[PDB]
Amino acid sequence: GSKYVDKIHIGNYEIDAWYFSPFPEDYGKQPKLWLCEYCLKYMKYEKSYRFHLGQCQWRQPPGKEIYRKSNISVYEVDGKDHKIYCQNLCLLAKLFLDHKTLYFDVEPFVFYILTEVDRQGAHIVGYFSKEKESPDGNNVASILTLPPYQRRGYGKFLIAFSYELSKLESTVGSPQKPLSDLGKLSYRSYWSWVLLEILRDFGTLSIKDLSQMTSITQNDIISTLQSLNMVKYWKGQHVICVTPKLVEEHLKSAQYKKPPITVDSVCLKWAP
Ligand SMILES: [Cl-]
Ligand SMILES: [Cl-]
Ligand code: NA
Ligand code: NA
Ligand SMILES: [Zn+2]
Repeated sequence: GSKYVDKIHIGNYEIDAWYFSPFPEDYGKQPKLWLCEYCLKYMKYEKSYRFHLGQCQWRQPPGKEIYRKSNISVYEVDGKDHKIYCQNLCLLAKLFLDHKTLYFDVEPFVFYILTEVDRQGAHIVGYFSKEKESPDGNNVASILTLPPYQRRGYGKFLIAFSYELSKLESTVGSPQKPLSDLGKLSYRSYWSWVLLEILRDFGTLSIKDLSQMTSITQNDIISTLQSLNMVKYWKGQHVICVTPKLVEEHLKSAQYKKPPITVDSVCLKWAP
């Protein structure tokens, strides 16, 4: 019986762990792990953390700042160019994801770090990772908002951002399964809101059209429309069955209302 990491201190926050994460044994044995909020170095003792805070020069994530809108910034970090950082980030994320798979061999991934910026620097709020090439068309590998930031719109921002990447690449995608319970709700909310706003405005459109407009897969569009009861089935084909008033009725609900923070595509500066 060797103790696991059960508590971290990061920035001004203390956060209890939700799941096993494979930090080295000597690190799990300690009462609390201490993480630099910028370089994500993990440390055993308050004294080595205090020393690091006074020495570390990083005040943002590494990689490229590919989105900036007011005090929200997203940083793109290649797992091959910044392997230790990405390894730390994965260890941190495994404390709050049950089924996240890889931690150490991060070269196949790009990581998108969501930050909230103030005078002291750019503070990590959440992330998603993404396979550089995905056979099964997963535009998200793992995705996480850190607990003290959850249920405030940051998770839907991440989801939206991942689809804006997909729209840029002219592809559709879907997050890797399994999702967390919070993950399923956040995706169902985002999918529903995106589709309802399109159907509210819009010439008529097919399932394949909505897929082309949103980068949401047809299967994810279909299952969203079924849960909203806005699709008919006619001899093996799903057909959109939109009553223009029930669309409005759905948009006044809390589960499918607009997310408070939205990705302004103009502020996204990206390319292959
Ligand atoms: Cl907590
Ligand atoms: Cl959210
Ligand atoms: Na933070
Ligand atoms: Na989007
Ligand atoms: Zn540091």
